[PDB]
Amino acid sequence: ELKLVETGGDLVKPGGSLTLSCEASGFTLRTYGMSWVRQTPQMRLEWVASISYGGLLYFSDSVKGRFTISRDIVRNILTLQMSRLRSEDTAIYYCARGTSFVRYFDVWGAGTTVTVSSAKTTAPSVYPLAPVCGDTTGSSVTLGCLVKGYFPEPVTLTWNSGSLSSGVHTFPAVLQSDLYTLSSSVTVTSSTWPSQSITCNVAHPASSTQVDKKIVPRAA
Amino acid sequence: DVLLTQTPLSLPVSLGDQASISCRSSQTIVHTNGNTYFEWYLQKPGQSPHLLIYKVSNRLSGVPDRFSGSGSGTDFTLKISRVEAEDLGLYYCFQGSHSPWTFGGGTKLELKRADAAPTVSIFPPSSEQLTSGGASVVCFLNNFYPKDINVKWKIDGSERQNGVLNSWTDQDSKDSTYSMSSTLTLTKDEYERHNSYTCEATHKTSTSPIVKSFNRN
Repeated sequence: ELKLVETGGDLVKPGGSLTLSCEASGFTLRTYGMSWVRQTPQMRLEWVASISYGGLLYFSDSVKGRFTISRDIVRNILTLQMSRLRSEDTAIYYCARGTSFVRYFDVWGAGTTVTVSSAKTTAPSVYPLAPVCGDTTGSSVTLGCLVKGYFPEPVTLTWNSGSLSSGVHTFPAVLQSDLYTLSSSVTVTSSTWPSQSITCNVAHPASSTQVDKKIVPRAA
Repeated sequence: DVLLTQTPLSLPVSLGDQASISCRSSQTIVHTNGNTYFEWYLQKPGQSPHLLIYKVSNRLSGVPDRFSGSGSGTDFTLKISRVEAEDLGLYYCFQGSHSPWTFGGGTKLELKRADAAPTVSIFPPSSEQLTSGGASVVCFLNNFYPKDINVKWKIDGSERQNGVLNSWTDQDSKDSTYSMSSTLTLTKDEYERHNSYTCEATHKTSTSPIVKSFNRN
């Protein structure tokens, strides 16, 4: 299997630097062409920089002179040295392989998030949301989880550590004066819960936050 | 810079139908070496983009039959025969002919399915949050169609517009519906000052306001 994995995304202050790396697997780098493509928070794709099988360098205009790309055909690692970061640089960064003189991006990684901002790193509060009273006396029940007041992206959320994945809606975070808030609902049969356990699992790496909240039946 | 104008910005289609997506370029886009490096990419919700067509019309192996690439000059078309639900997402064109390389702005392909009503549920602030002086009431409006939906919060009958956070999932490829989240946050002290809390929605599947509520009792 062809595979590319990006690491090193982080939150960086304006004017600062960051290295991104990408490991190739299932193939060798020498031959193919290799690049970083990015997607902005407005969902625009922008090619960032490329390097050909021959070590030729290609840059986009906005990044020529700040960023540098490089590869290690021994270890099979593509690098991107970012300098003088601007807010416009905020994006998820994807590394991708091309087949020289054929195809620009035939293999894409999962991406690594980069945030360029003076907002400070804030850990989320995680709240467990049990039904009222009516949303609880029927074929099905719906539970939620509120994740409030974090920065930056991303967070991870699962239920029952990922074993519970059907019936789930996890909502894209929204940003508010420098804090993100996000939510998730999960809907299971009335004979699932509370008879078994349902737990919200939240991870926010930038704050080293790993936390779990169990849905407990409400009502005083 | 070669610009790439995608047309349509949003493409609603019922399942079974065919979808065409167009991309026009501001200038010719033949590489000196004679190739036309024009590509089509698709990004599914939650996933990375992936290649569909390269060099104008070569489908990437792995890619389903029903996707074809065509055109020349400055006019290019991606066609979808027999739209499925797993085809939903963002479609992008790209040219690698003239530096600096460029992407089109994208076209959101949306499924067109039968109307379906939201399932609404509402949540009082949790004990932990009250403890901290905060009060967030939550409302999910789940699995509905179409996307357009209106939600208002009422406190003790009277509407409340401030401190409301809204958020929508991407279209579910599994049932082609949308879901929504709506959060009203206040202070503890403010929350305790009133008794009734309602999540009020208008959507086309009801002639009536869809209402969920509770009392801090």
